[PDB]
Amino acid sequence: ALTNAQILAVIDSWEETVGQFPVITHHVPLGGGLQGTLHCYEIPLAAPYGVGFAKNGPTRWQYKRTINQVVHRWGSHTVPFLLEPDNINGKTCTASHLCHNTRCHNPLHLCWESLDDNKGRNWCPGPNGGCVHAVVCLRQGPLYGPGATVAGPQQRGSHFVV
Amino acid sequence: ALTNAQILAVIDSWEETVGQFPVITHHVPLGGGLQGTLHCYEIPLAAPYGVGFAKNGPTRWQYKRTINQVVHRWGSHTVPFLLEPDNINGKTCTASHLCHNTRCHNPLHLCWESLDDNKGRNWCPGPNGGCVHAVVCLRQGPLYGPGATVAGPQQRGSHFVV
DNA sequence: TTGACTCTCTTAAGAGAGTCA
DNA sequence: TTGACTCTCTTAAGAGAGTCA
Ligand SMILES: [Mg+2]
Ligand SMILES: [Mg+2]
Ligand SMILES: [Zn+2]
Ligand SMILES: [Zn+2]
Ligand SMILES: [Zn+2]
Ligand SMILES: [Zn+2]
Repeated sequence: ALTNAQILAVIDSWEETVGQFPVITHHVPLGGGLQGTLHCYEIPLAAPYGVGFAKNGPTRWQYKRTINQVVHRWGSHTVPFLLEPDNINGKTCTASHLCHNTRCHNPLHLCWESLDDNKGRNWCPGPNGGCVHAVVCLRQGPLYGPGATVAGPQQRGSHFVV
Repeated sequence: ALTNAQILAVIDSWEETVGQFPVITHHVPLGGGLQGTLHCYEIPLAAPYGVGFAKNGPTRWQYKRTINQVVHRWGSHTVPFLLEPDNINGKTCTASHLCHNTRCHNPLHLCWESLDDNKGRNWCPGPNGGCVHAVVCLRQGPLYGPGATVAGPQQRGSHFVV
């Protein structure tokens, strides 16, 4: 098995490579009518992506390193968390984009949490709008707001009570 | 079926049948430390479910009627909305449980909205905790809260900024 | 050892359609 | 005509693994 030192070396090589990705400045809602700035380190749209990186899906990538003749591969956003527990409350941990920018690989924009916690950030009011996430959101979720509901609750007769 | 009269007759038959489902009282968090009460009309756990109803999945049902000598079938929660647009901004409209109780078929607990709007209600703070849904939530979402994040954003080196 | 592709899978909110009796 | 089953699919947040040179 890879040793702690070998895992640290994987994380360090990943950081070195991602740190050279184009850094894109994005202005983002924080909640409470305030605007902030996030700096995303974006993997390229097409090959080559960077040493060790390859695309396995439209917005999915993997990082690969060969150590002592054995090929090891990880989801491209999971690398910062290789020294962390991989499950919690019986749920698999997932890499969760605090910046909501799938191509971004900035580890300061990622956290490691259940898929439900991950998804829920899409609707968070944001760090200046009432976020209650213990690991705080960096921005208001892109789907926060009144929504676009086409039809609300309704009955034609009198068979029901709320 | 095709005619407005036929569609109204389908909605009316559905309401009459669902109106005879057992009414189960559920006390629910509203947000803001307040509690409310919902009356869910719950489809049975096993056959028979009611005239026109059959289970297509562990928590999935369909309603069917024979009109013009042909079988017409719908997802069991979609029937209240047969006269509504079936899409919004190019996204499919879905039946969305305001009570977060799949077996419930009370139309006073359903709305018709995109899957994203639907999902997002799982994390809403609720009608007394800051819900901003234009079609208001009936309760705080079951997944609202601080989450259980295992690891937050972090870097080993000095290549990244927020 | 490395790059650039290929494929299918998970989850939990939701769907459509076919086989028998 | 009605009932009770069977199967696979959609979405958008996420995954693992194979092939070839
Ligand atoms: Mg996410
Ligand atoms: Mg729902
Ligand atoms: Zn980012
Ligand atoms: Zn948050
Ligand atoms: Zn209900
Ligand atoms: Zn709400």
